[PDB]
Amino acid sequence: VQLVESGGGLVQPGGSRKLSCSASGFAFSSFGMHWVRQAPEKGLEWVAYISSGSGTIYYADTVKGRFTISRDDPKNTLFLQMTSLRSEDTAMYYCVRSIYYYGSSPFDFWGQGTTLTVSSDIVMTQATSSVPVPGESVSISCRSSKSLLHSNGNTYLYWFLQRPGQSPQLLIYRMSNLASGVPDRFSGSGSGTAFTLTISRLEAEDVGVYYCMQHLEYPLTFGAGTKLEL
Amino acid sequence: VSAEDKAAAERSKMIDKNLREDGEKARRTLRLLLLGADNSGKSTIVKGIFETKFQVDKVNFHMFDVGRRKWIQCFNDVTAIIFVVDSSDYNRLQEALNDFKSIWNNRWLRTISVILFLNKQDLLAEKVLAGKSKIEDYFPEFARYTTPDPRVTRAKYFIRKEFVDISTASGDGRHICYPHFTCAVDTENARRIFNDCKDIILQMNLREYNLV
Amino acid sequence: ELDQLRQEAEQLKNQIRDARKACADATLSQITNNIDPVGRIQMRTRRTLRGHLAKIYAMHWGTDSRLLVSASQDGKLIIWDSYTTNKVHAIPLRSSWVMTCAYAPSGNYVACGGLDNICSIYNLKTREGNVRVSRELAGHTGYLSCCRFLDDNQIVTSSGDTTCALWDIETGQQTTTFTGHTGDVMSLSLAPDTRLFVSGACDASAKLWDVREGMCRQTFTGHESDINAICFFPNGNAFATGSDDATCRLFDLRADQELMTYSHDNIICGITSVSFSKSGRLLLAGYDDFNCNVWDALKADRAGVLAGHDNRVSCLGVTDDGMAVATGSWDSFLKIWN
Amino acid sequence: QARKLVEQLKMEANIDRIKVSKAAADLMAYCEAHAKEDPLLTPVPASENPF
Amino acid sequence: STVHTAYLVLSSLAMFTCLCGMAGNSMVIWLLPFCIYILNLAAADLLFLFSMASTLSLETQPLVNTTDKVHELMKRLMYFAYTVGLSLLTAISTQRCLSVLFPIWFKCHRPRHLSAWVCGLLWTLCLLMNGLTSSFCSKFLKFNEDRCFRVDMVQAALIMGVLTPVMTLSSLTLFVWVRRSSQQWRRQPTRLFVVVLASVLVFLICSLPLSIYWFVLYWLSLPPEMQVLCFSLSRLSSSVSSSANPVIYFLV
Ligand SMILES: COc1ccc(C2(C(=O)N3CCC(Nc4nc5ccccc5c(=O)[nH]4)CC3)CC2)cc1
Repeated sequence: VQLVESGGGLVQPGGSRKLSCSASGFAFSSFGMHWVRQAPEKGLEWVAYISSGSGTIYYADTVKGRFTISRDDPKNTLFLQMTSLRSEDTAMYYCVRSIYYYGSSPFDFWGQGTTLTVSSDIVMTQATSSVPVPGESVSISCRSSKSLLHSNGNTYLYWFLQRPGQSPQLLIYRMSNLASGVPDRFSGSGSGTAFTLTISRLEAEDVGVYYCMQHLEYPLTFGAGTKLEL
Repeated sequence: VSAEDKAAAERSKMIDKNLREDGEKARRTLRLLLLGADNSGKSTIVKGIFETKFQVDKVNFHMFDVGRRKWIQCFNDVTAIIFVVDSSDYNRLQEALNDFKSIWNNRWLRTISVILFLNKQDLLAEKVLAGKSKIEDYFPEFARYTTPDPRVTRAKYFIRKEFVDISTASGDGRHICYPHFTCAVDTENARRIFNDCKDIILQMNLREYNLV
Repeated sequence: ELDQLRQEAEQLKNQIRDARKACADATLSQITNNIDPVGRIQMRTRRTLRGHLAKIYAMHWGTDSRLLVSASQDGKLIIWDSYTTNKVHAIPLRSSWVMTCAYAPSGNYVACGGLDNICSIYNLKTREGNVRVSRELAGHTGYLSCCRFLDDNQIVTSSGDTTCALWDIETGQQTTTFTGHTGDVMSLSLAPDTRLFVSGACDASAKLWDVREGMCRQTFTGHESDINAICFFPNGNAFATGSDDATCRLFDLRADQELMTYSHDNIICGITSVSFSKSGRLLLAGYDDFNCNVWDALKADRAGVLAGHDNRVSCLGVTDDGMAVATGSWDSFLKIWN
Repeated sequence: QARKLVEQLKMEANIDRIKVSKAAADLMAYCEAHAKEDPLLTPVPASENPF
Repeated sequence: STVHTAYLVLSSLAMFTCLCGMAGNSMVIWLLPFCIYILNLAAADLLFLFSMASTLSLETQPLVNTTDKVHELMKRLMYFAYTVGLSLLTAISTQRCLSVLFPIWFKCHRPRHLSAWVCGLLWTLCLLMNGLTSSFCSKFLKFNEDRCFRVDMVQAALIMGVLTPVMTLSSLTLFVWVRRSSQQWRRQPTRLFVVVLASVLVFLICSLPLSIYWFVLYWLSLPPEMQVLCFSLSRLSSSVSSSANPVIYFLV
């Protein structure tokens, strides 16, 4: 599976760029695809969502009106047409695949992004910004403004790892379920408005910045991030 | 409903659309079952399952033969059954009559018509003309049969009469039998199926309106 | 000669009949006489699931009692979310002549088969977001009538070649072949412990097999005609069989003969599906006359009727938690009753 | 051809059998023990029913 | 005088037949391709029969301003439902004709919702035409002599020059084709012949006389002692039509 994002570079404010993510290795037409950006030294922010079949498109309140997302299913490309580019749009633009059915694992593959340099809402609060901790067990907490537990019994918390110089990786979906390929050392628990991701036997190649997301309702809001440094 | 639930609903709607499209495509074709024990020439009428596709007058046809008392329930919705019989052999003709009687009186084929192909009539012509073998030795009631070469006609009409008398006895009019006489070098064997199928579909259409 | 062997067979059959009768002292209808009848059960269609465009032939519940898979002659498997009517997958089959449908206990695989004489195992939880064929199991001579997963690597299939098989999916080979049935094996029920499985064939007999040994432990013979459905009692020490005789029969494995027959003169149609309740007290049976009947398994009394289909009920399953019954018919619809 | 049949019949003639009364009582005891955990027999309240 | 006796007699008969037909049509609606047409014709027949019966019952009294306005509205709904039912009968006849003449097309390449599309189109066109005529011709509304005549003749041309010939021709064509094609299969479907002739005779003898009356009033000066009789007989005949449509179309 491979999502290779293109575009990117320097644009004066007021310009316009089109980012393209080329999908290879998987059935692109069956996947709803997200654009998630990250400021130069800050956290993750959600931009736009296009569903399979292009039926439903959602935009963030920061980029509504001046951003446009489209997909070209035969050519396996996802597009983001950016207009009226501002100085707050300088970021790395990640492309994320998501499929939604009973038991799915959305936000499971993140493409290596492209850098653009232009010169109500649930508030996820991961207060612990940096904790020092190998071979031990450490826990990370995320708090939500409202309860993420839907009446359908599903509580929508997602945990991500962004290792240095690498696209973020899904660890837990719906605060209990481990993603495929994620070692069983991680686990997640909690109730509405209070969550935790405990990792037992912390190892090398398993330290980075951990994020929490709500998929309870749009716009999707990430957490500030918790950095684990040895 | 949650965002995940809404997206699941959208996936379900797309699955419904694709299902409906494929179902319409399947509706544009007609499904036939090819039956016949052996030494009958099933493989050479239209010159686990072997499927033969053909079309006549821009109407798609789709024929299956296997290679029956239990899997015949699967074909309760086919347009017609194509029972092929070797009319040249008389040792195996009563077996063919019992086989046809089993098919006709099956509780699942109570609405399925049969296109009957009394095959290999050139070999029948040779056998009747040469006179080495006699029907009366196998069917006693043939010495007392007169048609309603003359003798070869009497033979073939008699055989078709046995099959149509099996058909007529217990049909009750919900399905009929179309007997055709065929050789192994005949090309007009898809038009026969097509005409019989138009009549079958006319019956089904006139039966959706509770008229026939 | 052959006459001596046939005479020994007749003597042994009479010895079996003598042993079975020496163990028969009180009928189940006679020990169960003094317990309270369950009364009428009122089950109503809670979900009806549109989407199939041909006759539904088989369905299997998942272990979670929420996802189920249905096979139809339109050549598509559909996995349903029963709590929401949604369709999770739509698997297009290479052969539209499908007669069996198995959902693996883990949930990663589904299986189907039919007149193609092949069992196809399908990979649900892959990357790439599509369901692709994992393994095409060939080797049966006749059509596949049933298949049940033992684990993610073992599946037991019954065929119309008068034979059952035990398959290793990774190697794709017949690990154990079960012979002994004269007629087409139509059904198959795995024991709760998965060490034994029972078979029903067109020879009007049922046979109890050992998966580990490949041997027929017992043969249960009381039906006047072919057996279309079969199912263990949840205890695992009994099973029920449905026939074209318009009758269900309950057979014990330890007493080694029939216990109770479920028939009424008002119904003259064959039985196409059989399943049990969680406690085993109810016996859900589907019929050719387009409605299912619930039987007090211990009293041979009709406790209810499930009449909602306008064609014959071809399949019937009860959830592992016993919440719902799902019935599919030839009218392209299947329904969930609670 | 027939030696297989007589061998199977011999393997089936020598099997331990319990009386029908014991089997019936065992099935009845199973049905009585789990009668409280069987939704289709004694319906659960509307809150519990997911359909 | 004498003629009022016939007026009362036929009014009572029309009311009774309209009650029976309203009950039957409601039953047809409750019990529910061809099904869409049957349900739509049942709904239009219910509207027409209710309007007709309660218009008679309203006529049982002298004219009152609100009462006369309700009389007018129900008269317009009556004529509107009449036109819809006639168009739908023509649609059913054409459908049967296509299923006979083009069997494989009907089974394979016919759009699944063509019945819905055609029924909606019939309702819409009938509403447009009937409402236009109601606007141009009513006494409690925007009456206009020349334009009302134009719209009346337009609707007359529609009915008696498309919808009647099409039904008669489709039924006769189905008759002749099934007769041609039944000379081989021995069941010899006399039921089909009976149903076709019954449907066409009911149409031409029970439904059409109302259009015939509205043609005759314009183009043949009639004395009053026969005009009320003509209209009330056409009333009874159309009631018989809208009450016999269920037993003729649904029950068989
Ligand atoms: C043969 O031509 C047909 C044309 C139309 C129909 C129908 C119709 O919708 N009508 C007739 C009744 C009414 N016409 C009418 N004319 C008047 C003339 C002078 C003064 C007042 C009036 C008035 O108040 N009304 C409305 C239109 C379908 C029944 C039937 C046959």
